[PDB]
Amino acid sequence: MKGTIVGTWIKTLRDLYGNDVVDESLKSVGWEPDRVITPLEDIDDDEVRRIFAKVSEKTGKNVNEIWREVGRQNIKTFSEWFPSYFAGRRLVNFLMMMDEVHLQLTKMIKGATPPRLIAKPVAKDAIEMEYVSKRKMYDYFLGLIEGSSKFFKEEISVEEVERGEKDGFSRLKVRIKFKNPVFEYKKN
Ligand code: HEM
Ligand SMILES: [Xe]
Ligand SMILES: [Xe]
Repeated sequence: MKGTIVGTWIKTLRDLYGNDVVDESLKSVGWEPDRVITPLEDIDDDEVRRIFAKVSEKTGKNVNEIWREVGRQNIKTFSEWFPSYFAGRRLVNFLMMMDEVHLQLTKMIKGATPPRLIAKPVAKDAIEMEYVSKRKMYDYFLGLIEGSSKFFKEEISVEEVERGEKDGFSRLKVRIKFKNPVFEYKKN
């Protein structure tokens, strides 16, 4: 996982569950409880999973509920630390640019495996968005969508059309409906 983002997860974990739960979880994979992850670092996915396992053991919540909660809250953390991704955007634009953002922010990394998040309009008031990634982080993806709706104060309905593995990649396709029209037909 890219260091920058893992750093957001640590703050978000503090904001959700408190410093003692977080310090002890980090200590438990042998990190400095106060480690600051730089953009010069990448973090092994499995260390992150062990950190979240410890958070689940200490809070009594299942680890998927933790990811879902972290996805929701991490939007606010992103809006504080990387505000230029939010500045003067609406929810629909923010969502449709995510796939590109995720490529741009990992293109400097040798052998990068960003999640793909391709979105396409399927109706005047709805898009489809498909998460595709080896990492299987379905709750984090859903929680980020939920968090995005909260941050932008735009209500959506989220239908999970399908979820499963295909050719070694986890995939989750959702249909996101907005309260008003957001697309119109135009000459292609
Ligand atoms: C300012 C907003 C955001 C930024 C800067 C950002 C950036 C990143 C970066 C750099 C990674 C690491 C990828 C890697 O190391 O391979 C990541 C992980 C991830 N991103 Fe975001 N992200 C943002 C918002 C979102 C949103 C809205 C979604 C979903 C709609 C999303 C979905 C995910 C997921 C599910 C992961 C976990 C990695 C995986 O599933 O393979 N992100 N993000
Ligand atoms: Xe973490
Ligand atoms: Xe992870």
